Amino acid sequence: SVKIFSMLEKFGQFHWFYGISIGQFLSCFKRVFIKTRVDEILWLLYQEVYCQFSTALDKKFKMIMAMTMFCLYKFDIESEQYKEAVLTMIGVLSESSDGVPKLTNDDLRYLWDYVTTKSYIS
Repeated sequence: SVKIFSMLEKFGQFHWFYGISIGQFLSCFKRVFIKTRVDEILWLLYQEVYCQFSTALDKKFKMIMAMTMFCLYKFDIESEQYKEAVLTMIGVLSESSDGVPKLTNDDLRYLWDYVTTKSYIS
């Protein structure tokens, strides 16, 4: 929760409209319960906070938020090879680091097929 709030504070730092308040975040966390268990609360938290604070951002920041929240979840939950592969693929999207990823699950194969065929938007 504090990592997400720091992310949203950075979004509010970039533009005056994208600001975030602590009351809104706690209202969203209340709505999480209004609408392996701790991981289920964590997943519901991510889904609700994305569906709540995605509408306050434009297209580019929608993509930024979705990508970095998926990165946060998959990095904290899953293994190190997954993390390294995702950073290398985000880098080759960013054209700052160039290099093929190491094959392990299945979704990374689909992302690799999307990016090798130059389907950036996909």
